[PDB]
Amino acid sequence: RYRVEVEVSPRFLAHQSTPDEGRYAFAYSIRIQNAGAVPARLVARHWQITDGNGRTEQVDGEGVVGEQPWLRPGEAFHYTSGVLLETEQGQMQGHYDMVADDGTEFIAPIAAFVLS
Repeated sequence: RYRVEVEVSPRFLAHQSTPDEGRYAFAYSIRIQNAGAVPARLVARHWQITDGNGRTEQVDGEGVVGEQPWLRPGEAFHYTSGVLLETEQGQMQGHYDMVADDGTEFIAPIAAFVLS
């Protein structure tokens, strides 16, 4: 009864980034699709980004970009985000906290993609 698959596609931004000064800019799009039986919404988000040097940065905010979308079964939500990286390579994994209408609590892990 609880299922949510999210897909993210990053892309290098050479026109809006200067890697020569240690400034790499990657833009990624988020695709939240609800595959559970009961409607669910995203109330919180926590990204665990780890760079090629082992150091990692954790970020915690509300549901998504300041909104708590109520994804209904079969429906999906999508928005564009922007993050900056110190190097031209890196791996980012994270999860989304969601809640069913009945109050059941559960998170939606986000697959780990790489940037190059």
